[PDB]
Amino acid sequence: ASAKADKKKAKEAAKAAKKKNKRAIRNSAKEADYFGDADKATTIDEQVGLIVDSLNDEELVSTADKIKANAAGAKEVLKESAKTIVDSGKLPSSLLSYFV
RNA sequence: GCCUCAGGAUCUGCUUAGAGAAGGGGGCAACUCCAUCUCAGAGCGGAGAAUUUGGACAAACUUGGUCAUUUAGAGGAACUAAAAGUCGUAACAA
Repeated sequence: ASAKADKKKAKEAAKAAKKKNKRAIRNSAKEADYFGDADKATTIDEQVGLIVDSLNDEELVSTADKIKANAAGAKEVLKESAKTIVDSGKLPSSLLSYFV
């Protein structure tokens, strides 16, 4: 019916908020640059992949607000969130040894 | 009972196959991919009990027939038997 397509519209709208946080935090290693570590840029990208895939969407939008609060200084937000995720015990510090 | 003609309860796999949507991904108006619970619907199948066509092997039973060996029998004709039964004295002596 039309109702199922309207629900599909609602669900893709809801999914739109989820995707762009995780990909904007992908890009924020590039707009804030790799902090002198483009040699381990791939390591930075996989580690922040673990960061965004270990968290929830409310601290995704909180960290998004924090990284548009400082566009060239997102590394403090990344290391802070790394400290929170290793304090949570969900994720190991050896995997995120660069920011922790 | 065995071998074959069938038979198909039942069970399983593969390819899709269309749909609901879970859920994620990428261009971010589009669109595409990847998973999932479900089933229409299609073949490709494979194993497959009960039952069943025909064949041969054929126990056992019935029917006679036949062989072999025992066995009943009124009655009959025996033969033998046994210290003195009766009739005659055929034979040994020409």
